[PDB]
Amino acid sequence: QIHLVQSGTEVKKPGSSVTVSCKAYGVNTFGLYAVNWVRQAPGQSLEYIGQIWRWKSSASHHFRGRVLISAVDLTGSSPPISSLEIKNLTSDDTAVYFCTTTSTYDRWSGLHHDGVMAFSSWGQGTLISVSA
Amino acid sequence: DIQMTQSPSTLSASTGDTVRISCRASQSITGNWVAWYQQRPGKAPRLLIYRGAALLGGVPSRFRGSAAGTDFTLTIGNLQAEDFGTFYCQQYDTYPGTFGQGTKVEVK
Amino acid sequence: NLWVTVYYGVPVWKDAETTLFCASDAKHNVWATHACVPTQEIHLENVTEEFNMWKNNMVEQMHTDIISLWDQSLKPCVKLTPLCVTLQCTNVTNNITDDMRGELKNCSFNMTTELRDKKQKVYSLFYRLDVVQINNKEYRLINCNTSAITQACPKVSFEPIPIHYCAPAGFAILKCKDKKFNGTGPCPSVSTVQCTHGIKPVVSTQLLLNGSLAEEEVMIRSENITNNAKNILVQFNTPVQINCTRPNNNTRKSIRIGPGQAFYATGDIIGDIRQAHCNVSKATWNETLGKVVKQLRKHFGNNTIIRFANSSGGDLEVTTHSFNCGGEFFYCNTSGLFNSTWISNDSITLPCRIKQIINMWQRIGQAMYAPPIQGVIRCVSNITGLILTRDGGSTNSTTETFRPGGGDMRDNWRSELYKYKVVKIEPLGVAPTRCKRR
Amino acid sequence: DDMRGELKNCSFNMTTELRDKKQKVYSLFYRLDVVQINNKEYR
Amino acid sequence: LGFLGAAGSTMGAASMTLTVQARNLLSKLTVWGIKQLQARVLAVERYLRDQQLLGIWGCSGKLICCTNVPWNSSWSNRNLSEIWDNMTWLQWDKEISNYTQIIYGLLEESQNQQEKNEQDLLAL
Amino acid sequence: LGFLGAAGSTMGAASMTLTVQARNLLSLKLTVWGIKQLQARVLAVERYLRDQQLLGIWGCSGKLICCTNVPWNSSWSNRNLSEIWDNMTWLQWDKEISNYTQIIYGLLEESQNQQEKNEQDL
Ligand SMILES: *[C@@H]1O[C@H](CO)[C@@H](O[C@@H]2O[C@H](CO)[C@@H](O[C@@H]3O[C@H](CO[C@H]4O[C@H](CO[C@H]5O[C@H](CO)[C@@H](O)[C@H](O)[C@@H]5O[C@H]5O[C@H](CO)[C@@H](O)[C@H](O)[C@@H]5O)[C@@H](O)[C@H](O[C@H]5O[C@H](CO)[C@@H](O)[C@H](O)[C@@H]5O)[C@@H]4O)[C@@H](O)[C@H](O[C@H]4O[C@H](CO)[C@@H](O)[C@H](O)[C@@H]4O[C@H]4O[C@H](CO)[C@@H](O)[C@H](O)[C@@H]4O[C@H]4O[C@H](CO)[C@@H](O)[C@H](O)[C@@H]4O)[C@@H]3O)[C@H](O)[C@H]2NC(C)=O)[C@H](O)[C@H]1NC(C)=O
Ligand SMILES: *[C@@H]1O[C@H](CO)[C@@H](O[C@@H]2O[C@H](CO)[C@@H](O[C@@H]3O[C@H](CO[C@H]4O[C@H](CO)[C@@H](O)[C@H](O)[C@@H]4O)[C@@H](O)[C@H](O[C@H]4O[C@H](CO)[C@@H](O)[C@H](O)[C@@H]4O)[C@@H]3O)[C@H](O)[C@H]2NC(C)=O)[C@H](O)[C@H]1NC(C)=O
Ligand SMILES: *[C@@H]1O[C@H](CO)[C@@H](O[C@@H]2O[C@H](CO)[C@@H](O[C@@H]3O[C@H](CO)[C@@H](O)[C@H](O)[C@@H]3O)[C@H](O)[C@H]2NC(C)=O)[C@H](O)[C@H]1NC(C)=O
Ligand SMILES: *[C@@H]1O[C@H](CO)[C@@H](O[C@@H]2O[C@H](CO)[C@@H](O[C@@H]3O[C@H](CO)[C@@H](O)[C@H](O)[C@@H]3O)[C@H](O)[C@H]2NC(C)=O)[C@H](O)[C@H]1NC(C)=O
Ligand SMILES: *[C@@H]1O[C@H](CO)[C@@H](O[C@@H]2O[C@H](CO)[C@@H](O)[C@H](O)[C@H]2NC(C)=O)[C@H](O)[C@H]1NC(C)=O
Ligand SMILES: *[C@@H]1O[C@H](CO)[C@@H](O[C@@H]2O[C@H](CO)[C@@H](O)[C@H](O)[C@H]2NC(C)=O)[C@H](O)[C@H]1NC(C)=O
Ligand SMILES: *[C@@H]1O[C@H](CO)[C@@H](O[C@@H]2O[C@H](CO)[C@@H](O)[C@H](O)[C@H]2NC(C)=O)[C@H](O)[C@H]1NC(C)=O
Ligand SMILES: *[C@@H]1O[C@H](CO)[C@@H](O[C@@H]2O[C@H](CO)[C@@H](O)[C@H](O)[C@H]2NC(C)=O)[C@H](O)[C@H]1NC(C)=O
Ligand SMILES: *[C@@H]1O[C@H](CO)[C@@H](O[C@@H]2O[C@H](CO)[C@@H](O)[C@H](O)[C@H]2NC(C)=O)[C@H](O)[C@H]1NC(C)=O
Ligand SMILES: *[C@@H]1O[C@H](CO)[C@@H](O[C@@H]2O[C@H](CO)[C@@H](O)[C@H](O)[C@H]2NC(C)=O)[C@H](O)[C@H]1NC(C)=O
Ligand SMILES: *[C@@H]1O[C@H](CO)[C@@H](O[C@@H]2O[C@H](CO)[C@@H](O)[C@H](O)[C@H]2NC(C)=O)[C@H](O)[C@H]1NC(C)=O
Ligand SMILES: *[C@@H]1O[C@H](CO)[C@@H](O[C@@H]2O[C@H](CO)[C@@H](O)[C@H](O)[C@H]2NC(C)=O)[C@H](O)[C@H]1NC(C)=O
Ligand SMILES: *[C@@H]1O[C@H](CO)[C@@H](O[C@@H]2O[C@H](CO)[C@@H](O)[C@H](O)[C@H]2NC(C)=O)[C@H](O)[C@H]1NC(C)=O
Ligand SMILES: *[C@@H]1O[C@H](CO)[C@@H](O)[C@H](O)[C@H]1NC(C)=O
Ligand SMILES: *[C@@H]1O[C@H](CO)[C@@H](O)[C@H](O)[C@H]1NC(C)=O
Ligand SMILES: *[C@@H]1O[C@H](CO)[C@@H](O)[C@H](O)[C@H]1NC(C)=O
Ligand SMILES: *[C@@H]1O[C@H](CO)[C@@H](O)[C@H](O)[C@H]1NC(C)=O
Ligand SMILES: *[C@@H]1O[C@H](CO)[C@@H](O)[C@H](O)[C@H]1NC(C)=O
Ligand SMILES: *[C@@H]1O[C@H](CO)[C@@H](O)[C@H](O)[C@H]1NC(C)=O
Ligand SMILES: *[C@@H]1O[C@H](CO)[C@@H](O)[C@H](O)[C@H]1NC(C)=O
Ligand SMILES: *[C@@H]1O[C@H](CO)[C@@H](O)[C@H](O)[C@H]1NC(C)=O
Ligand SMILES: *[C@@H]1O[C@H](CO)[C@@H](O)[C@H](O)[C@H]1NC(C)=O
Repeated sequence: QIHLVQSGTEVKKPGSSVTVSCKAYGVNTFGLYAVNWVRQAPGQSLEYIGQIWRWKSSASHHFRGRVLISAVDLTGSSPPISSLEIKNLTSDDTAVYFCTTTSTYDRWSGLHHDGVMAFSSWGQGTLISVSA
Repeated sequence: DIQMTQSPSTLSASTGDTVRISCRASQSITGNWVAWYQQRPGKAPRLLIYRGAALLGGVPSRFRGSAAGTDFTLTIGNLQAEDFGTFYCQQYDTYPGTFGQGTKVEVK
Repeated sequence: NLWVTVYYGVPVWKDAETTLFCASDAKHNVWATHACVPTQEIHLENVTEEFNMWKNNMVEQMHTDIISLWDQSLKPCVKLTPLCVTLQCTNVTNNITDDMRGELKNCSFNMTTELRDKKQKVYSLFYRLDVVQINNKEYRLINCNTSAITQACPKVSFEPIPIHYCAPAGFAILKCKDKKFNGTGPCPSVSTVQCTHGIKPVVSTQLLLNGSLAEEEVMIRSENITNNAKNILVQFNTPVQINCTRPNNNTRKSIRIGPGQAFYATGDIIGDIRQAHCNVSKATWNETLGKVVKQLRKHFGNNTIIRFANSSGGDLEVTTHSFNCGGEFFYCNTSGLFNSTWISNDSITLPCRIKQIINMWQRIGQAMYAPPIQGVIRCVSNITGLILTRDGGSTNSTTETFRPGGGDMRDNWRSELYKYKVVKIEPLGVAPTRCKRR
Repeated sequence: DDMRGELKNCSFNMTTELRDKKQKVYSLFYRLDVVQINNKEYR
Repeated sequence: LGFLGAAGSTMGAASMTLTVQARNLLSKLTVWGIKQLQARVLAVERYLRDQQLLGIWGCSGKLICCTNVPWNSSWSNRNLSEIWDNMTWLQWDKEISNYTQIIYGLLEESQNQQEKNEQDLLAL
Repeated sequence: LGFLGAAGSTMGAASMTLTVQARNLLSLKLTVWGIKQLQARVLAVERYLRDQQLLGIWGCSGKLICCTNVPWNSSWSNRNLSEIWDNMTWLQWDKEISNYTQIIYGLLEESQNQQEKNEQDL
């Protein structure tokens, strides 16, 4: 099937940047798919961070100008890679990040509504704990 | 920005009962743009039901979902020992998407 | 204060499939040209479409149509069923030079006549790959113990005619007009048409002959780039011409094997016995390989060494370049073209052999026998593509070897139907409108 | 004791893939599929 | 514009060229004969299966024909500005794709009641 | 009631469910089962277009209950309006007007005729 792996538990100091990678296995092209990045705080609810669709990456209204999402296509000796960089993180960013894909091939599939969509395949999630 | 309210907060049942979880939005979602997810404690989340009343490949037929105006309900009949976890109702009608609040099902 | 209004003729289309018919403008042919109907493009704005060339249904329908058209002209004429006799073949020598002795044989055999209780001792000339010996030495046909040999029909032609698979009313055909399109993904320039352009059903392996060219650069297409079991299609931007010829005369002789049953064999050769050969330009092939490797280095890296070697081994219709010129099937060695190593007035002559028993479409049980062609055969052709593959490495070096391959006829027709899509029109709609009846 | 003369071991000549060659093969038939012609000859 | 030329416009800008798409919906036993015969049969059947549904509701020869059923607020709560000027035809059919059967059912009994109510009008 | 569910009722109770029967009169090789499907489709087209051509020459195209200006003769039936719709059914009414069906079918053709444009054209 479609299997996705992510990075490990990275501990970072406040003031620097961090970069989380996500490798896919099974997808064909990111033009027929869409990669959404959400998070989940411990003991709280989930939160939608950003997404990349039709080679157009965007974020939410609360993380504008803070995060950066990038993705590349297939390579003959490399899996599909989706990266997300966070710069100038605060002391309230300790969370379990995820990496989701959604197939946007069929127009009448019902899984997507004009850019915003659901999550059909989930990853494992990386724990990021920031402290002084 | 539509705020979702899930009911109940924390409930308990036994092996063989039926669990009904309700979700109430802010506006009136007349297009049935809602989804029900399941996440085990410690494991990865899993999408159960998309578009309110449609199942996914690999989901058993004991789960059922219904939509009526604002109220989206989810019925789980023939409860087993592996369905104890957190359930989420999430809309994707308006940008951006917003999840629910969490509903844990214990055993007693 | 709102009511329902029904609209007829809304531009809404779904994804479906249907049956397409031929359409061409107009000695017979193999493909039915006179059975087709005698033969606009509307640009669309503010609409996108996700195309996928590896999940199309037109390729399988075209393959089934070509298979059904190939087995409709071989039926009503003569079959060569009593030909499986004990041949007596010797060598032929008539001012013949080196490297040709051993490829042609002079055979003699008995054969029935129009009378049931009489025989006739006749003779002919056969090739090396057409006869096998059994233990003067006795010989026999190769496709006798596993297939039945029927003659190719002498009143048809194997010339490719461009046809148009055209959809009926109710459906529509969309076409992506991107110049750098790679067959998979969204296309922001989609236009509707009636049907497609002229597609020539050219049957060839490892060399896309008489195909369609690109617009800007050399295109590389592959399904799974991380797998060593998928073919790689190369589309050039310029054509590379190649001149094939056969210096033999190949006179024909008719033998009557029964009542109304004729058999056309090779008679006597008047002249020299030379090799059939294809000349290809050497100066254009180097810049063609350079423009191929300049686009191929983008998928593997700027620090890669690209080796071009020949085929490893297998069937004769896979490792050798098999094509049809002038009604005769040629099998070229083509080992001198793919021989290079790229680090980060002359002409090449390739000799080709001729076979008379052709097994088409990888079938086991249906053979053929092409008749001899009188005169000198000489043709020209373009090279507008390549079918390559790679082997599995030890994922630690930077050397990649590319070998030519083929055999599957779906890859020869997927390079022409990679931009078209079939949709079904639904013209009904329901709208809210503040209006009442009467 | 009830299948004494039911099966028959038959031998016959038959043509091969070569037109000027023959072959001598055998078979096992039933008594309801062959009739005698006046071992013996059967058809 | 041409055939399917207003596919990217709004619902109010594409409701004026409906006659372009309404006229292109009708037009030895070899391999290319049975396919053409099946294509003609499929085109005739696809024309008849839409003409029958147009003739049941009472729109024989009309494209912007009006009905008498009211629009329920549970189907779409949008106004006339966010439909005829923002949404297109490829999204409106997917917006109410779960409510088309009840509309097609309500469009039949109202026409039947209107036809049976006309019989009590000329009997005076 | 369903398809042909009002066959046992009278003419007054079966003339209200015509929309049920008005939607069920219409809906690859050369083997023995490939030609029968094409024959059935052609017969279903033929048995619908022939019935629809008769309503076009009478001026009742697109109407289920259509009535014209043809006067009902007293020699065709000597019953009232209560012994037909409340007592007789559709299977018994067709047997009585079988000898006067072609006369009504010929009188219905000229009606939608004597109602055409005349000189008003000039
Ligand atoms: C078939 O043919 C098809 C042809 O059409 C073909 O499609 C092509 O596929 C290729 C894939 O190989 C595509 O190439 C890629 O394109 C990506 C597109 O990126 C878009 O988005 C970014 C981001 O935009 C945000 O930021 C800018 C700047 O701030 C703003 O201005 C924007 O508004 C936007 O901001 C919004 O979002 C924010 C949140 O992020 C919000 O906060 C904010 O408020 C806003 O809402 C843009 O910058 C891009 O613009 C660039 O491209 C356009 C193209 O026209 C130019 O005009 C423009 O000038 C820019 O150059 C674009 O819009 C690229 O991201 C991607 O780049 C990667 O690869 C290149 C090398 O090729 C690197 O140089 C680059 O750095 C990226 O690599 C990073 O990521 C990989 C993956 O993990 C890493 O491995 C790598 O190491 C590197 O990571 C490093 O850098 C990171 C920072 O970048 C850092 O965090 C890391 O830690 C690490 O250090 C690449 O170019 C190509 O576009 C397609 N063609 C199209 C669509 O036409 C298809 O594949 C073919 N198929 C097959 C099978 O062959
Ligand atoms: C294109 O061609 C390929 C090659 O045949 C097809 O098959 C895919 O091959 C890739 C190879 O990587 C499969 O990717 C999967 O990656 C997982 C992550 O690997 C990391 O983690 C493991 C430890 O879990 C490390 O050992 C490894 O070094 C990496 O660091 C692997 O875990 C997968 O292996 C097994 O995973 C689970 C068990 O955890 C099993 O369920 C799996 O079946 C598998 O046995 C695997 O290597 C990818 O999954 C393959 N695809 C499929 C469908 O199986 C591609 O499919 C083909 N593309 C298309 C579109 O067909
Ligand atoms: C493909 O290229 C080869 C060579 O690369 C061509 O072979 C050449 O053909 C010419 C003409 O047939 C030969 O010239 C002949 O020379 C003899 C002796 O001088 C003369 O008596 C003849 O009248 C003729 O002029 C030439 O020798 C020969 N070269 C070789 C190396 O064999 C071939 O013709 C090319 N084929 C095509 C289709 O272009
Ligand atoms: C690719 O297309 C070219 C262009 O049509 C094909 O070349 C043509 O091949 C045919 C078949 O041999 C030639 O017809 C023959 O011409 C000779 C000339 O003397 C004539 O005597 C024969 O009776 C027959 O008509 C045709 O002339 C030739 N065209 C040109 C311009 O040379 C080529 O065969 C195609 N490639 C493949 C693989 O089919
Ligand atoms: C609204 O309609 C869509 C499709 O028209 C329904 O989606 C399908 O629901 C069935 C019900 O089990 C599934 O089997 C299918 O897989 C779904 N998808 C498709 C593409 O057919 C959806 O359930 C409907 N919503 C309702 C009835 O509330
Ligand atoms: C193939 O062999 C046959 C004989 O088996 C050759 O036919 C003879 O050719 C010589 C040479 O001219 C004649 O003198 C004889 O009269 C021929 N015999 C018969 C029965 O016709 C034939 O020439 C050989 N073919 C070739 C190309 O050498
Ligand atoms: C064609 O038939 C003739 C007989 O009409 C064959 O000639 C016989 O061949 C056998 C095999 O060696 C000899 O034993 C006989 O002596 C030959 N003559 C006769 C009169 O039977 C001949 O071999 C057959 N084949 C060819 C190629 O000619
Ligand atoms: C293939 O054949 C064509 C013509 O059949 C060749 O084109 C001619 O080549 C000669 C010699 O260079 C020129 O003088 C002519 O002007 C060319 N054109 C024509 C129309 O005759 C072509 O060169 C051949 N290619 C190879 C590789 O031999
Ligand atoms: C196709 O061409 C290659 C390369 O020329 C041939 O490989 C060698 O050819 C030389 C001829 O000078 C022979 O001496 C070698 O023995 C060949 N190497 C082998 C057979 O491994 C190749 O033989 C050609 N193909 C055919 C069928 O002749
Ligand atoms: C081989 O390539 C040449 C060069 O493109 C082709 O010649 C052109 O053919 C097109 C039609 O296919 C004409 O419109 C052009 O005028 C021709 N000349 C040029 C300079 O472009 C040639 O047709 C190709 N061979 C085949 C068989 O298609
Ligand atoms: C082969 O089997 C057949 C059938 O069983 C035998 O035919 C019969 O044999 C019995 C035993 O002697 C006789 O009484 C019958 O009269 C025979 N039937 C006929 C029609 O003749 C036959 O005898 C067996 N042959 C051998 C050699 O054992
Ligand atoms: C098969 O063919 C052989 C020929 O070798 C036949 O054997 C001959 O049979 C006849 C008739 O009984 C005898 O006169 C001959 O002496 C036999 N030998 C030869 C060399 O001709 C045999 O009868 C055939 N049939 C079967 C069933 O074997
Ligand atoms: C039935 O007939 C077969 C022939 O088809 C007999 O098989 C032969 O038996 C002899 C005697 O043992 C062997 O020498 C041969 O090698 C066998 N094979 C052939 C092809 O001749 C068989 O013995 C007969 N009897 C039974 C009971 O099967
Ligand atoms: C006939 O040709 C074969 C194949 O080249 C060769 O082995 C044989 O020696 C030749 N015989 C004669 C007599 O020349
Ligand atoms: C037919 O003969 C050829 C040549 O000897 C051989 O390679 C092949 O295996 C044979 N096939 C069968 C089915 O006996
Ligand atoms: C082939 O032979 C014929 C005679 O049968 C001759 O007229 C013709 O010129 C020959 N072709 C050549 C020599 O190319
Ligand atoms: C590889 O070299 C080409 C040469 O033009 C360059 O454009 C390209 O950016 C290089 N690739 C990388 C990853 O730098
Ligand atoms: C490929 O080239 C090698 C080296 O010349 C040669 O030994 C081999 O026979 C060739 N293979 C084919 C199929 O021609
Ligand atoms: C292949 O290339 C090498 C390197 O130039 C050369 O030595 C060899 O002769 C070539 N082989 C052929 C068959 O052209
Ligand atoms: C496409 O959109 C632009 C602006 O969004 C508009 O001006 C144009 O008319 C549209 N095209 C069509 C065919 O309606
Ligand atoms: C609107 O929908 C409601 C709820 O299904 C239903 O009770 C009511 O009859 C509907 N009204 C109309 C006018 O269709
Ligand atoms: C059949 O006759 C009974 C009278 O016994 C009546 O009540 C019933 O409605 C009739 N059935 C139908 C379908 O009219």
